[PDB]
Amino acid sequence: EVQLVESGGGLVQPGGSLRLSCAASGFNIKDTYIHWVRQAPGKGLEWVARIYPTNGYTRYADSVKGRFTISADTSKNTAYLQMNSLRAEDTAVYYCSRWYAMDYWGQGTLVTVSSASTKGPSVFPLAPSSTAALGCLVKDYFPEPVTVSWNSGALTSGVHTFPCVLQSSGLYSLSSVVTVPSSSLGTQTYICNVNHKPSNTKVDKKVEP
Amino acid sequence: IQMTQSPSSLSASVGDRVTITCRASQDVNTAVAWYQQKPGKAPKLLIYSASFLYSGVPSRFSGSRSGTDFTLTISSLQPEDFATYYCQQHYTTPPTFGQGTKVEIKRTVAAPSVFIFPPSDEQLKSGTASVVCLLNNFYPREAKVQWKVDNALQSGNSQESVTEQDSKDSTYSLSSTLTLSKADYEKHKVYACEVTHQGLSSPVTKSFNRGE
Ligand SMILES: [Co+2]
Ligand SMILES: [Co+2]
Repeated sequence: EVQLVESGGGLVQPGGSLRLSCAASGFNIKDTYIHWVRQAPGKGLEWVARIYPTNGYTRYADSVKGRFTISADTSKNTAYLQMNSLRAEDTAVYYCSRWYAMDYWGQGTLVTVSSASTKGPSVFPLAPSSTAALGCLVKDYFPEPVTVSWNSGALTSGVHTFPCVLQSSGLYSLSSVVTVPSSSLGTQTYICNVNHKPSNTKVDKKVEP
Repeated sequence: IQMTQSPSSLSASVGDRVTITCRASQDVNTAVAWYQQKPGKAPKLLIYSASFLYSGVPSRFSGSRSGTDFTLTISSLQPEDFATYYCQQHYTTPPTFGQGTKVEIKRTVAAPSVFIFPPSDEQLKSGTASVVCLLNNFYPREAKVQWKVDNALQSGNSQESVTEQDSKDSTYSLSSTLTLSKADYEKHKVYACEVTHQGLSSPVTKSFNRGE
């Protein structure tokens, strides 16, 4: 099995620095070229840098020239990407990939450049009345990601977890609901599992009618 | 080198034929690839060197060339193919991607079922009240959601959010959230949400009164 995993990344103050690592399994990076490709949320993919680990030659992009640095360590089979003077423009999901067409990618890491401090979410219940609907309200939080599951993963049908929406406070919010029969309201218990890693906040809320 | 992709948006039914064109500003030779990307996720290689199918993807996808015009064609469409498709050249650094082509699965009109959620008692203690309107498994995406606090049409205090097309019934779901200060929320009784949709003969209104 061959895979790539990226680590590092998160909330960064503008002008700050942050380093990303992409580790490789199932192949040697010295045999191929390693690419870093980023994508701002819903904005398309923009190539950043490339390295050929066996010789160390590094090719960058003009939108990153100077303040970014991409390196490799052929002994540890991981490639690196050091980013200085980070700007809000640099906020994106940063991917890692190999060559010659780029075939196998990584899940990516979130690099957020903002002056907003990390804030955990407040979780509120959306209860049904009188099929019936119920859900949870993930209130002001920063930065993303946020995992929402239902009944620790048991409830999966009829669930709709909406994307984040930026609020006027500069913080995010989202709602997650589920379509359930009205007969199940009294008998069955519904709990949503909210997971915000950046603030290390884990809240499970029992939605009661 | 700049790559240009047409059409930027697309909406074709299951089993239809889809063709996506990618213009090269300069010579890129056959050094192009076609990718597919689900929401978030990671791009998946589809075609390499403008013609060759990747090992693992069905032969429904195909790629061809007409000079600097590279077209990816889908013979038979499936509802599992809602994604954005990219074309990338690798002749010269920097490798340039296309602008993206979001394809949507087309289906029959389905009216939305509507629910309204009063603010929670926990949020009221915080000092903010949020009223949520939920539009359930509808098509097409186009919908109008309006709020009427005490029969007064609101403006600019609502935020909306829509899910991606469902992988089962090819429907979208929408959430409209009305965020007010707890003080104003404790000022008015009748909170209503009005939905107009192509599948609704008349605009449905779901509402609640404080103190229910
Ligand atoms: Co649903
Ligand atoms: Co040029």
